[PDB]
Amino acid sequence: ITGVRQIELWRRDDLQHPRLDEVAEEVPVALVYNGISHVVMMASPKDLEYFALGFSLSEGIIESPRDIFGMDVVPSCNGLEVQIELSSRRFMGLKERRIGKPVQPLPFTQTFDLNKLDDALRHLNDFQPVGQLTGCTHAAAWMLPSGELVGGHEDVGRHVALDKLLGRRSQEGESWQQGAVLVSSRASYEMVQKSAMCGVEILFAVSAATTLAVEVAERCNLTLVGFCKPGRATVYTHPQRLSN
Amino acid sequence: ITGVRQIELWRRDDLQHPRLDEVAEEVPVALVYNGISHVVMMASPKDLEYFALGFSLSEGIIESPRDIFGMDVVPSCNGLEVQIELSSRRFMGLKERRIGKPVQPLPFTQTFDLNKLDDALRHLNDFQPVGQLTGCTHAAAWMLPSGELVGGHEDVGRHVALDKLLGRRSQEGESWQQGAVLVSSRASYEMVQKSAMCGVEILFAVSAATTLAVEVAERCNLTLVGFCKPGRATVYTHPQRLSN
Ligand SMILES: Nc1nc2c(ncn2[C@@H]2O[C@H](COP(=O)(O)OP(=O)(O)O)[C@@H](O)[C@H]2O)c(=O)[nH]1
Ligand SMILES: Nc1nc2c(ncn2[C@@H]2O[C@H](COP(=O)(O)OP(=O)(O)O)[C@@H](O)[C@H]2O)c(=O)[nH]1
Repeated sequence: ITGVRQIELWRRDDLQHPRLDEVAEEVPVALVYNGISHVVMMASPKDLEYFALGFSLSEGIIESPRDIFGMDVVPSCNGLEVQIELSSRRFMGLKERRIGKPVQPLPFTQTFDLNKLDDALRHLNDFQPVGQLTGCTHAAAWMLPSGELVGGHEDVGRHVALDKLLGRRSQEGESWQQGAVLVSSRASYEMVQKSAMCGVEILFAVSAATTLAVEVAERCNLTLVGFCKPGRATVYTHPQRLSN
Repeated sequence: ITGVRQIELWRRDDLQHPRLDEVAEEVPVALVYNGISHVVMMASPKDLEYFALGFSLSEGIIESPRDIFGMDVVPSCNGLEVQIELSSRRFMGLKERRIGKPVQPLPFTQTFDLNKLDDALRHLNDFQPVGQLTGCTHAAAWMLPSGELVGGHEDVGRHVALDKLLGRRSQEGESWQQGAVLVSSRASYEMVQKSAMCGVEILFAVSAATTLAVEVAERCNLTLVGFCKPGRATVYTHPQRLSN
């Protein structure tokens, strides 16, 4: 199963007999826009096309996925590269800025009944096969106003995991939209910045948030909920969008 | 209390009456070597001198803390900068490489009785005042062969937290050394790379590790233990150094 490796190790009790357990892969991945290596991110070695797409929108390197005319995932020395053919307009924009594109306040369009949230919380797992085996993954899911988790993606690192989902949803155009993002991690200012960039109005994080995170969500008109556990949830910003 | 902010929010049950809770600060900090901004890292707004030092050794920007002739922490727009005066030799080395210094296999010098570990596990908390209040911190502690936690530092992000401890220990010269590092997080390849750089032979991580992490620890002769919880611990590499 992709992302997982069977490794030899020792339990604290038996330093003389090695055992096997599954460990999660963490390959370095490089996003290469028109030959220029923009970033190397450690990632689970799957859903890289989605990651590449997601990351492009997230960081505001593109406005549309139509801004990309090619994507090939290639092996390298360290690990993997996603070779991305990019609009001259957007490439120059990236060269120039040398992310930081502007965020821009969100509209109020989305609603969410917090009663539908618990069920979604119990199903985040369904998108972490390696997390399940391994304990080393985070996931990011898209949840419709219904509460239904339409799809989701895991990763060794929470941001890459979010980027992948953002990429996913970027490709499910229309039928998705609406809804919210569910994330297994803590919510960091960059996570909310990315979400907002991609038109996400509500973000549910399973753990804590930072001062800066909530401050950013205020100026973005993004609705930030943290400590989302079955029976709990704490909203830091723009509660206007949620019901009981 | 530094690092903490009292913020207004809403519990899932009461979207009409705001309450207060403590949230953790996440200021952007820039490490500025001789006027050149090398990195911006999000961090808890304390122990920045230690962070700056730690990070320098970690990344191999310096060999000794004697390589630094000045450190001033200054406020800015985003947040904070640590202005670092650096050896011409080491500065040029950093300019040139434009981390990646060589790691170099560790010697076998350290031992640890896993029986002394549980107690240390119960005391990691003692180094997260904001973690305690907030749930948003990670910590990195130095544990002597004794099992005694001599000191420790928390942060919003695990790496910065480790860097801070590495900085700390870099300043406790001699009396520390020996021992091991205890970390509240998952162990990532960069965490082990940093530790090794600073002469740490044993690393205890409270959570999972990645394929790459353990692979790196093999070539570094670093002893990597993960899933360290009271009564548990799982060693991925060089068990030679530990007893039962
Ligand atoms: N393969 C494997 N998985 C583990 C082991 N120990 C724990 N896990 C899984 O990984 C997760 C550990 O995450 P942890 O650091 O304990 O955070 P926590 O789950 O919130 O306590 C757990 O949810 C377990 O399902 C282990 O020894 N091997
Ligand atoms: N200030 C504050 N702290 C919390 C709240 N909920 C949980 N915490 C603390 O933050 C931690 C939450 O981390 P969590 O994401 O649940 O990981 P876990 O502790 O392994 O389950 C807990 O250890 C709590 O001590 C809250 O609503 N407010």
